[PDB]
Amino acid sequence: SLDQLFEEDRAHFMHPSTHAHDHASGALPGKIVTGGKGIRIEDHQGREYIDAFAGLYCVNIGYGRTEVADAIYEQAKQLAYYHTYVGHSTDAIIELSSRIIRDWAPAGMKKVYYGMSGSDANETQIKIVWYYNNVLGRPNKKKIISRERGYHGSGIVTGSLTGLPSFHQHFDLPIDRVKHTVCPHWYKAPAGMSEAQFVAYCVEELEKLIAREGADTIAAFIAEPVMGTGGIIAPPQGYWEAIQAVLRKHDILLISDEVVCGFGRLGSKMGAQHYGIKPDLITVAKGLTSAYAPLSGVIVGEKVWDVIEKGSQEHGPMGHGWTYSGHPICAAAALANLDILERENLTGNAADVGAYLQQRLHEAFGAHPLVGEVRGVGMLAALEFMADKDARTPFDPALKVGPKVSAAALEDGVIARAMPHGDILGFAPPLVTTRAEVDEIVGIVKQAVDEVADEVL
Amino acid sequence: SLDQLFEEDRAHFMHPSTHAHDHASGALPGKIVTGGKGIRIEDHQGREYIDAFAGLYCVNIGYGRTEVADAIYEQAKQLAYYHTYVGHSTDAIIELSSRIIRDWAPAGMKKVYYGMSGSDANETQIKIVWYYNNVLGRPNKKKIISRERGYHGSGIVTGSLTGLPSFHQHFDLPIDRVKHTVCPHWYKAPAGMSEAQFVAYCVEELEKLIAREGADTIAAFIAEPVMGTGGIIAPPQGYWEAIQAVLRKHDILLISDEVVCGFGRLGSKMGAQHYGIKPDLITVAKGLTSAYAPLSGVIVGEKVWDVIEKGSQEHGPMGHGWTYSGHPICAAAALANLDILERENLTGNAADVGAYLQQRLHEAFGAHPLVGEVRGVGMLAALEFMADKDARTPFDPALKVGPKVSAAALEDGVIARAMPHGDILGFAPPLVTTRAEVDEIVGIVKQAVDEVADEVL
Repeated sequence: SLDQLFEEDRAHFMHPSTHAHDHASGALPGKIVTGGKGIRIEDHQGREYIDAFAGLYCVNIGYGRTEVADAIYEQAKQLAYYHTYVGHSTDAIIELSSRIIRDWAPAGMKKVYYGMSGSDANETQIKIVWYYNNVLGRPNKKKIISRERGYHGSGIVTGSLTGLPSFHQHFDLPIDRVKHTVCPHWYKAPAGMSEAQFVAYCVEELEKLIAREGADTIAAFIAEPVMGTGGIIAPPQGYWEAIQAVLRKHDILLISDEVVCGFGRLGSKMGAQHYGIKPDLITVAKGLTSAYAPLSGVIVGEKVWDVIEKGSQEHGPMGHGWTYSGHPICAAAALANLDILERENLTGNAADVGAYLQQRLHEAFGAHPLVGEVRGVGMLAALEFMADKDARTPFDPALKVGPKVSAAALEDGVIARAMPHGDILGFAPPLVTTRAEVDEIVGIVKQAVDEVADEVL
Repeated sequence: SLDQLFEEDRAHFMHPSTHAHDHASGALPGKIVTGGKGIRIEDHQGREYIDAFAGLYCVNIGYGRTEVADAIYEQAKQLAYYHTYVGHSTDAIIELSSRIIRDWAPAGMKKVYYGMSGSDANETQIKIVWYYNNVLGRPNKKKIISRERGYHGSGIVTGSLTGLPSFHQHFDLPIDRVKHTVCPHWYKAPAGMSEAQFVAYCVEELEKLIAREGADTIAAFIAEPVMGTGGIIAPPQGYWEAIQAVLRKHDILLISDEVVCGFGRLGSKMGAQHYGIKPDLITVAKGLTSAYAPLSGVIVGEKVWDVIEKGSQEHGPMGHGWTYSGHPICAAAALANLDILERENLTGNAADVGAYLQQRLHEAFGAHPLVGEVRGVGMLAALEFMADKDARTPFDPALKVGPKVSAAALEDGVIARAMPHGDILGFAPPLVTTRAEVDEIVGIVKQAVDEVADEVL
């Protein structure tokens, strides 16, 4: 019975990112998702939705892939689990590691360590960074630089890396070793700065932070190539070249957080290849399995890996492991997911349909009175709604313009997320999305945007 | 080809808890696990082993459960994934939450929050603890008391909770808010103390810590009912009653870490019921799914849940979520795992065969010159090897007596783990293990123990 399921839900299920009281009282209504196929999901009332967010930037090959279900099933039958401690493996996790390195990761990458979430992967990253510096005899070189509006997970250390205040409030974050530099969002740059000047500004602010803290105290810089949960914010022209030069100069490791950008999302293998980023370490999750099973990766470069090997020679085995590191069913899901990405050339589809997505959104919304900025890269896009387009004056947050546009689209059967800490409607459709489906999506969103504009303008 | 798989393994797979250099060079040989049934696994050379450790205290229903494979498959086909953000669900995760609370958790438990690892679950715990005190206007009440030899995960915050130095080395742990009190190991008590005196000693040491730090600065006490990775250390008689009274007196929350003890391991539903522990919060993983899929739980009591609800009323939705929180295939695995535990009464089997395990080990090893102590509870057991049994003098660690006994048993087809930071052979067999299999296990270990005794005595 549905009523009983919702009652049990309210009574006993603690959801992620859900108003605890309102959910439990029934004021925030529950929804049960019962199925999905391609880019469409179905709920408990039999309503069907076009999921223009692919879950949470993650159902990249689309819904209802029996090919992935079968691969999971065959592994679960043969050997659902053994540990990978003390050199133990399955054939699946070995094959996945070689495939990730050979076919998806940028040059200079060597090893992969496995977890289950982007959050646990970035936890592993910080442990590796501190280990690296300790074994090199640099005990002070431990601080991590992140960026405002960055998203790097929902833990204590990883939530500190995150630069969005909802992940800090009442959790005593950020910890002292995590510092944040500027959100490289050209649209909101100081008034009348060219793109080039804004990049110079970003560089100078990073230099200033490094001078305040001491380069000798800073171990790493973590960043998403394009910021996801922070609002689909692409880097300015020249940003990655300029930032990389600063980091090289001060001997600061670069972590590319590819949890959203990885595995074809931008129309390249990862954001790193897309922007010519040469990181020392890389975090992956989401599109690694298209969410068919939970799996995360830390991709270790040659430079860091050699220090890890030397660390082991001097100090014995590194004290790091998760019970389910390398989980066989999750590895199997990943392998089938990569087969599909490769066989259907979804990276190429993401480039083609992604450019179509950008073009259509600019046509529909580039002159719309509600829309301050249309932005995106490959198969990520967003509309940011603003009260004064020219002066870049936001709406009063209490007005909930982003959530309102999202809720209106949802009434008409499109899921596009109201992004946090702003009035931003985000798009992250499956990489199998067609040009026709883009038009259908944009059409429904157009009506949603007009409707809210009628209310608030 | 196997040779090529091992080459790829060495080149590209970073294992948990594995000597990085020695593994990569081939000095630490790899092993591929290809299958398994009941309590037995098979490797790449076709050797078969009795796994007396159930992976890592987790393959509780045994290997090769096609029933669990089928349930995983049916969910993966219907809907492998959607998020559970903003009140979204599957029927599977709702059913699991009601079943955990109604049929497994002790009295007073209300809600379950889902992750993928015991480590991410204890990360969630600490966030909950800090949130709880912040919303109550107690900003200074944040320190966490753990115990020496405790095992609570492998992150930065969770590795700090862990009381074993390998998880701290070169990671700058423990963090400042984590403090550690005594390992309640009666065998190693101050010389000549009765069990009751040792409990009083534990209480006084906890009181002393609380006085040093200030009760008003201490938020929680985390503990495993029986310590797992720290060496299978059962609490002394009266310990849990005495400690709980201290914590209640000082208004310190109690987190029962049931990652190993949960779901029948001790012959009770959880360690909490086994020892009459009434915790405020509970961590579960491992036996929740019998490792068939990665899933963890944070079970929130009524007292903490009420404050979470009030927090949401005043401050909006809590900033906490993992992408894969409530993952449908993992929920489905858990449901099938619980069906099996219940239908085959494996809790009862664990009680019966577990008592048999303790009896047989005491008969075989209670007078053995190599063995300082035989200990265990239900389906956890251990032998600790000591140079002087009466004086409780350990072997020189360089002698590697624990690892040597483990390696000898492994040659004869039994997997029993050499536990960290000591000479301890641990046992955590699947809950389907029979009395006859116990005898077989003990017999092989007997030979291994004799062989090493011949070398070192």
